[PDB]
Parts: sequence; C-alpha cells; structure tokens
Amino acid sequence: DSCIQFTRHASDVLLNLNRLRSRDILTDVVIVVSREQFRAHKTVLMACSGLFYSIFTDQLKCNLSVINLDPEINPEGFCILLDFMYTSRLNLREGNIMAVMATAMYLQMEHVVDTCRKFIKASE
Amino acid sequence: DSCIQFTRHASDVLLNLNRLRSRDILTDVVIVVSREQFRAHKTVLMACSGLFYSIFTDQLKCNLSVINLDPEINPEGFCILLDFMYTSRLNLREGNIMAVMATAMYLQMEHVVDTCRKFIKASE
Amino acid sequence: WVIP
Amino acid sequence: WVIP
Ligand SMILES: O=C1Cc2cc(Nc3ncncc3Cl)ccc2N1
Ligand SMILES: O=C1Cc2cc(Nc3ncncc3Cl)ccc2N1
Ligand SMILES: [Cl-]
Ligand SMILES: [Cl-]
Repeated sequence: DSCIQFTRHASDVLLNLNRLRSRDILTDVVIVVSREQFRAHKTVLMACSGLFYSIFTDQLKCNLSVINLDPEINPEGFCILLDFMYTSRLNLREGNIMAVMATAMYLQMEHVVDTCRKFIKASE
Repeated sequence: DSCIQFTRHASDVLLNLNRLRSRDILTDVVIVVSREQFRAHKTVLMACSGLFYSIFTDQLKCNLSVINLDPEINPEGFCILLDFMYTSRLNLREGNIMAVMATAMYLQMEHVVDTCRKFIKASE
Repeated sequence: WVIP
Repeated sequence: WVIP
C-alpha cells in the first residue's frame, strides 16, 4: 500500500498497556505462581507467550479468571518475564538467569530463551 | 536499572494483537459508526485514543459491550484509524484526509491530527 | 512519521 | 537485544 508509519506507535501502545497494568485497569486474569498472584491482561500475555496463547484460545480456559502455573515455576522469574512482556526490558542477572530461562522455556518466549542461552554460554 | 531490551518486542506484540483482532479472538467491544460495526479490544483502543481511554475508565461505561460513536463520524475514517491503532500504518490519501483528521480529532489521537495538519498545509 |  |  501507500501507508505512512508512526515509528514510536508500537512502543507508545505498550507503555500505555503497562500504565493500565500498574493502575489495575481492565486486567482480566490473575496468574498464580507458588501462591504469588499477578494481575494482567489476557491479550498481552497471549501476544508474548506461546503458553498463554494456547491457554486463552482454548474454548474452556479462555473464560477462566485464575490460571495456576506449574509449582516448579519461580515467582521472581515470572515477575521479571511479566515486566519484560509489558516493557521490552529484561532484568537479567547472574542470580536470576537460571530461573528466568526455565520460566521463559515453560512460557514459550523464544527470544528470551535465546538471550539466556547466549549469556550462559559466555560465562562458561 | 541494568536491563537489556529486545528492540522488536513492542512491534511483535502489536502484530500479535492485530492477529487476534483479525481472528476475532478475545475482542470485548463493538464500536458502532453510522450502522457499521467494528470489533476491537478495549485495552488497545484505550492505549491509542484519549476518547476511548476516558470511556473505558468510566465506572459505568467500562462494562458496556457496545459503544455508539457520534453520527457525524465517517465509518471509513474510523476503519483507517482502527487499522493504524493495530499496525502503526496510516492509509492517508487526498480522498480521505479530511474524514481521517476529523475522526482523529474526535478520538483524541494527537500524532495522527499532527500529520494530517502538516499534509493539508503542504497542499495549500 | 516515515515511509515504511 | 541492546543496552537501552
Ligand atoms: O515465543 C513465542 C511468543 C509467542 C506469541 C504467540 N502469540 C500469538 N501468535 C500468533 N497470533 C497471535 C498471537 Cl497472540 C504465539 C507463540 C509465541 N511464541
Ligand atoms: O493522543 C492521545 C493518545 C492517548 C492515549 C491515552 N491512553 C492512556 N494514557 C495514559 N495511561 C494509559 C492509557 Cl491507556 C490517553 C490519551 C491519549 N491521547
Ligand atoms: Cl520473547
Ligand atoms: Cl496518534
């Protein structure tokens, strides 16, 4: 087509979605991790994760307001990944890289899994 | 902080939100324009428009599944703007610029209003 | 704004 | 990935 494009549009949309998350506006699901609860928007979770995409496209699960993750999932690893989903920023540190990579593998967040694999390989 | 950032994350999220819109997945509102109906996600509309932000933060309106726009609003102008919200691409043409700018002013989409004003000024 |  |  002959469209023009606003370069900062996608980033501004994500920034606004994160502001709604902060203020708990229109959040429609609670993700439960080892008794730690995280409120979020189903569509953002689906847009970022192959696991949430599969969960919320399921005819029965799409209607759930609570999702319980596998007990092996670390709440801090999940929190870091939830923050990444809403900001594009990943708080990756020596002390959390193993939990973050394991959580990203479970959530099916391929780009995060890739950078964790590379950062781990650099330290060996 | 000491975060790393995935450059294409915001764009990939918006692309996935547009794929959900195409497949009518988790859309939670119908926008009615001169008897033309558009299905969308309330959070994306809020993230892009000052008008939808005000509508869906209202305690009564946040719960509506149908929103009727002012009858002076042109459905094609709205369609072009809805496409922009989900893609960052604006199909701006000599034949639609007046309807697009009027719709962007009503929806409170300041960056769109700005480029329409500039494109109109160039033709005078 | 840019030409994509 | 970049340093923001
Ligand atoms: O690594 C990843 C990130 C990711 C996101 C999604 N999401 C969607 N895919 C396609 N159409 C719509 C949506 Cl919402 C699916 C798989 C994966 N895998
Ligand atoms: O031009 C524009 C675009 C736009 C978007 C919004 N959205 C939000 N603002 C702040 N926190 C959350 C959200 Cl969702 C408000 C006003 C305007 N004005
Ligand atoms: Cl990812
Ligand atoms: Cl805008």
